[PDB]
Amino acid sequence: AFTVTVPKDLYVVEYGSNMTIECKFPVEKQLDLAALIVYWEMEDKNIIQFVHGEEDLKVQHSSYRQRARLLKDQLSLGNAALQITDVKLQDAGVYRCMISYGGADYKRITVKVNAPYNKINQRILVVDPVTSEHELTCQAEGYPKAEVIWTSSDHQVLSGKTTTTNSKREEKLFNVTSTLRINTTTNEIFYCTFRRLDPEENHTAELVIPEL
Amino acid sequence: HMSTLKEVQDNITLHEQRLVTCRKPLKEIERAVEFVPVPVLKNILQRERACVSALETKLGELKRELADLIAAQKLAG
Repeated sequence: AFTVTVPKDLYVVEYGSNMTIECKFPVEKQLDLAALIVYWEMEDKNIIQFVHGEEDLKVQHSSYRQRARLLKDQLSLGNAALQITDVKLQDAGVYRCMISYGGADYKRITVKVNAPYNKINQRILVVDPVTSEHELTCQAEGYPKAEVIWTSSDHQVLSGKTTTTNSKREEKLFNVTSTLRINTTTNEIFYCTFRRLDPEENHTAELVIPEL
Repeated sequence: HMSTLKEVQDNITLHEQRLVTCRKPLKEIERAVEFVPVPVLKNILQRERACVSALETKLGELKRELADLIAAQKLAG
């Protein structure tokens, strides 16, 4: 008869990314759009209500207007693909999909959102061109809190200061900023590592001293 | 006088034509699907009840007008 298949019960998603969680169901040659109902939901928030070949917007929860969308073209392949744009921490939880086509069935999907320190912004300035002292800076946004380990091109630890605040563009993301002020010359390579826990993630940017 | 009654009477029929169109979305699902998911059912009846109570309020204020106009043409004649 009718069964709903989940290719993967768990989706691990990175922050600020797209996501396409998929629910499958049997289809025969063509589709009967009239007899199909697709419904997505998470924590009893209505996300998708697809009836009679068109999504029912009036029911869709407000916090998903313009970020949730079902892909019609996939339905002809027996795939109810829910797509969310710019994934946030608030999108983590348990998602339910309920499909009605002839018979019916529902399935659950879990979503966990990484908040990694992928994007690292670096700035190199010249404190005193006489002593050739520079000011190296690294900053990134992630969760949970992280520390910065300044290592040379010779894999040796240098000391810096780490200021750790909360994000403004987003809610609880920690903004970690570290600064190096070391006398150095042109073409010298340095590294700033972003070590955070839960789980152990190391992310390192490379800063090369320019000339003049 | 008689055209004023005629303008309200075919405005109450329109609204009774609007009341029937409010349970319409559900009947067009029972026509097409054979198993209605509970959350999709649970929400539709709430919209179908949000309208019907609202449309039944309107009929009270229209069926009251005709009685007023009927009373007016009893004081006159």
